[PDB]
Amino acid sequence: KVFERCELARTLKRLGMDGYRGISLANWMCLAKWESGYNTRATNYNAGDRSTDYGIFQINSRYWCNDGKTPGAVNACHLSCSALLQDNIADSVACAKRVVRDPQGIRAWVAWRNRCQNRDVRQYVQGCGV
Repeated sequence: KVFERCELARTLKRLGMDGYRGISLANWMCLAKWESGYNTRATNYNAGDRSTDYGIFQINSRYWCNDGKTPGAVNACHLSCSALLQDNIADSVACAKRVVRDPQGIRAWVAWRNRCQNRDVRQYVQGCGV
């Protein structure tokens, strides 16, 4: 499923993402926007280390979900990577929360650092009623 902007903002808010571990909804929106274009079935294979990024937040298989084909990988979210490709984003949200409970927080995603960090991200939630 490819979410429309405000549709996703409310979906994320309903899932408890607004201010989760101090991360505003606008930050999660900027993350999803730049990671997958709000596309839940997005996948990206990383030929360099044999891992794959899954879902709307492009969560990596080396540490977060199990896809069975990533060498020496772990599954901190205790989910099959398939769970991160559903139209329903509850599992991708549960896992994204797990990611940020670690030291780096939202900084875990390099795309967040490149396109969201120290930027004006208000524009992502404007008019969405969140």
